Amino acid sequence: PAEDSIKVVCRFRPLNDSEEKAGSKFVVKFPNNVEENCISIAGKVYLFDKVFKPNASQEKVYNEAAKSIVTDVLAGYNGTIFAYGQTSSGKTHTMEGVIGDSVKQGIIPRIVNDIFNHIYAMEVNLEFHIKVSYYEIYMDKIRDLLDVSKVNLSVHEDKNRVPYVKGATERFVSSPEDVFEVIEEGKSNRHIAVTNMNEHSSRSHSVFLINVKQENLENQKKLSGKLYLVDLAGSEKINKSLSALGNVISALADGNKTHIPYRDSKLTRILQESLGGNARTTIVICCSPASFNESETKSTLDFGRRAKTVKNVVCVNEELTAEEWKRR
Amino acid sequence: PAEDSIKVVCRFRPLNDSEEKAGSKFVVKFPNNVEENCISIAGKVYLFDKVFKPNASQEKVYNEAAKSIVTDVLAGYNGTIFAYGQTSSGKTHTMEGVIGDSVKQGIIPRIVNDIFNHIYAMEVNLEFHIKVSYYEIYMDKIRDLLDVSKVNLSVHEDKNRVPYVKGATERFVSSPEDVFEVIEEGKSNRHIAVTNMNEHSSRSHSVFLINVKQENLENQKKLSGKLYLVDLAGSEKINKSLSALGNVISALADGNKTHIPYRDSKLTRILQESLGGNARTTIVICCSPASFNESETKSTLDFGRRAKTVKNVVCVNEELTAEEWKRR
Amino acid sequence: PQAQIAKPIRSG
Ligand SMILES: Nc1ncnc2c1ncn2[C@@H]1O[C@H](COP(=O)(O)OP(=O)(O)O)[C@@H](O)[C@H]1O
Ligand SMILES: Nc1ncnc2c1ncn2[C@@H]1O[C@H](COP(=O)(O)OP(=O)(O)O)[C@@H](O)[C@H]1O
Ligand SMILES: [Mg+2]
Ligand SMILES: [Mg+2]
Repeated sequence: PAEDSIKVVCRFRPLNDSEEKAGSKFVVKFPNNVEENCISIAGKVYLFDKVFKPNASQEKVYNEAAKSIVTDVLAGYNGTIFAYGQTSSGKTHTMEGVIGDSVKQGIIPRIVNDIFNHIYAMEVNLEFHIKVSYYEIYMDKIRDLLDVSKVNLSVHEDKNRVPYVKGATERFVSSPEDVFEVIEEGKSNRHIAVTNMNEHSSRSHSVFLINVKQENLENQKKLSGKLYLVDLAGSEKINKSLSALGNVISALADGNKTHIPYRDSKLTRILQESLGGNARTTIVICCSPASFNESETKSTLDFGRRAKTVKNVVCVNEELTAEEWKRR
Repeated sequence: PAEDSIKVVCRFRPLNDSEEKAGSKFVVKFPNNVEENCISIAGKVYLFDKVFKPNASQEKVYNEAAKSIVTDVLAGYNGTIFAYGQTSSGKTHTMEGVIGDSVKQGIIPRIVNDIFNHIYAMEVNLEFHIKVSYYEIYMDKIRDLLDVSKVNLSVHEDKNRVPYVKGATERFVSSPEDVFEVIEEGKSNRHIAVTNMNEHSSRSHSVFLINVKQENLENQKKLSGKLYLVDLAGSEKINKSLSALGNVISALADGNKTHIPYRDSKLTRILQESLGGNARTTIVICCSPASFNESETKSTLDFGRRAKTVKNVVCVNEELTAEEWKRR
Repeated sequence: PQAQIAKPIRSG
């Protein structure tokens, strides 16, 4: 009813030059006539909410993995998309892609443009308040990417109740241009004290948060929805927060333990609602098709298959003004 | 207590070339040792909240007529300043001056810069929502200066209750630069269908509205204050809305009539709160010192002397969230 | 009738 499976979508990228050079074969198949929902490796078939082949465009991935999320956030649901997989499998290409390229822009910039296109096309007399945060998690410590003096931030939980990173910048935005400025500022700050971004980004989690509140000016109905967009550290062997993420999924998936270890990492505390709580969650598992990476691919697929059995329980986040509470 | 006299401040400009050319004398005196609060003409002394001589700078006028208003609006009071006087007496120079000139910028741009300087210097964890409207009233009809298709707008009164111009643009601003862009857009639109601005601006009322809401993030206290900044049509003989403005002041000043004719014009309906209601109001009466204009100067002074006896009753405009109403 | 985006500004 309000009961919502975590969606899991699987994306294979093309075999690349280091793979071919090392003599890798393409070891994965895609059964046809089954809605593009299947992938087979070494004889074993997995079923996901969507499987994307190496040729799938960014627009196709967006239209299937992500689009519904902007419509949901604009209706007052929390939304979360994260990308998971071994380093070099395609997580950043999926989550960010090449910003500003019409073909190769990833999920985040498309989501940003779509939020504002939808708002501009609404007739209803609505007022939107949008703010974004952008931070990194590395070795279980949080660095604010929009304010270099805010390092080692803490995770807290608010009134009613819901976690938050206390002290994290919250930047108001009112056009897609304002958002992309914020993203550029974040990316640039991420380079402070980092000698090799390729290696450092492969070992830390990049968290982009869009908080969208709305007030309906005709009936005073207030709705809010948080959109978490996360590019995770590589899943290869085994980042301590990723162990925690797997233990969380494993516990919710077994469903037979009183204690879900959300507190085992700041990442899983921040994603607590996304993992078995009040958000519509999509995980993009990213995979190489190369024989060389087959065992890592199989762990990725097995992670996604377990997550796909977790159930979230979601509702519209409605707040009441006075008139409801007033009249009582 | 909450009982607040309409402040009246009187500003004389220098004798100008057309005045000297026509053989005007300087016919006004300023008694010293009485706090600069007096002006005498033909033997008759008037007392105001401040009198400014022809040499008074824009900064001096602002520091006395206006500054307190930004502090008030930021504390949740409504604030209104209007300029009144015969064409060529100094109303536009007072209200707007030369925008961008550090010496000659008038009350509006100083108010704009000050609002944002105060916000930036607050420590309290506060969130401000600021929107501006800019419209003209000509022959008792309202034209929106920020949206050329919105002509002939109506005056309505809201829930709790308070008038408003229905349909008037409301532009969100979040820096002084955004405000001055809006002002430039307004000024430029005002020229549509006007063949001579000097004559047309002398016969219409220019209304600049800054609406400032704030939410205190620690205690959920919500405050709001409207700032009306109005440059009126010339007071010479006798714009129908100015007759209405005088009849309103005359009625509140006599205090002995059940019916204050606020509805006699859209101007006095919009200013209803400013005239005997819930706002801190300052009127700048602007006057020429020239013998040639003496009879018009005396009407202006007599208007200001009557307005200065009107009492406003003001309070902080506090709104309650849920927690107050919730718990009951 | 149009959807508007607010432009709040902080202190703290
Ligand atoms: N579907 C794809 N099509 C083409 N190139 C891709 C695809 N996915 C990833 N790439 C490229 O492969 C390399 C590794 O991808 P990246 O997204 O950086 O991996 P990760 O972020 O998971 O380490 C990057 O150069 C990226 O451009
Ligand atoms: N205090 C002053 N000092 C110098 N010049 C002034 C002063 N007040 C008005 N002026 C000038 O006198 C002229 C008429 O003033 P303006 O403000 O346009 O009059 P109004 O708007 O009342 O018709 C304008 O050129 C203005 O620059
Ligand atoms: Mg990456
Ligand atoms: Mg003028």
